[PDB]
Amino acid sequence: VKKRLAVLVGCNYPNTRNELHGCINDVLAMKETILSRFGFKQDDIEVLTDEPESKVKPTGANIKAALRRMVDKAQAGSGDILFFHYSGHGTRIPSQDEAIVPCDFNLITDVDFRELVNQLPKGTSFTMISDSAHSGGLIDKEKEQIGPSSVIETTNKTITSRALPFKAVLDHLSSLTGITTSDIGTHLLELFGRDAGLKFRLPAMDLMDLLETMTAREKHVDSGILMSGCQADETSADVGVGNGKAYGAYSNAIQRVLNENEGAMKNKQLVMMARDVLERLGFHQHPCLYCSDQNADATFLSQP
Repeated sequence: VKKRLAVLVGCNYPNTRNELHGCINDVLAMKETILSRFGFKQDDIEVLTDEPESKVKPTGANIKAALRRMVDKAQAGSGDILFFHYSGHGTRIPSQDEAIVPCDFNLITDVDFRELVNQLPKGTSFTMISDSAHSGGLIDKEKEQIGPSSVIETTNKTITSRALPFKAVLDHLSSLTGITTSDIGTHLLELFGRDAGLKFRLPAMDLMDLLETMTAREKHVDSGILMSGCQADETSADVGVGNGKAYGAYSNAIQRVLNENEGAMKNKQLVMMARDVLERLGFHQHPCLYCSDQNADATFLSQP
């Protein structure tokens, strides 16, 4: 008895200055895919989207809580399959760290995702697809399998960047605290307390030891699989078709690859084919893959 668990997050930030249009559609499309093709069950899928009528908003605390509940349920030797999809804004913190932007701006950074996957026992898998800017590297120190160190007219589509500049994020938070410091950690700790990211709540000395501790475990267990929408220094495109059916370019490329290839695919094959789709379609972003050598050759979501 193997578990198939999913957390699907989409942030459109609707009726705000940072609105996106395709992120919730990405969640709904991927939900239908894992239900039909990959054998996931409805009650094993948590959906967090920020449409105004939503019951559970994708705040930083709600996302981290849903991910923590999943990773704690994986059992050693079980082969449990855990899946996390994110569509929304991404940002980069200078001197670099990558982050996703929950709807309340309680940033979740690459060290938070490293701490999360370090809870997993050997034999289980955590597959993360992050259709967001600066998403390459979102699992700190996870080995790059496809990316700049290991591997056509521009699209005519209407596109919107899924990046929020760091200055925009810092200004939004400073508006809430009234503090004039440029240290984003100070704002996040004041606003979110223990729900703030690891980088911002721990003292400098304690963060160093935790980094060494997390580095130590990676030599024994490596269960994390990151499929990013773009490189660390890139953005990911939100696509407007022209009829009201927006989508993330990368999430849609994944759908196209899956539609053309019903058989089981290795993780590296899915990413390589998604890159080819986006390149052919004139998008500039380059999806990347971070995982162990063994998981690069493993089947995506352990499809039969």
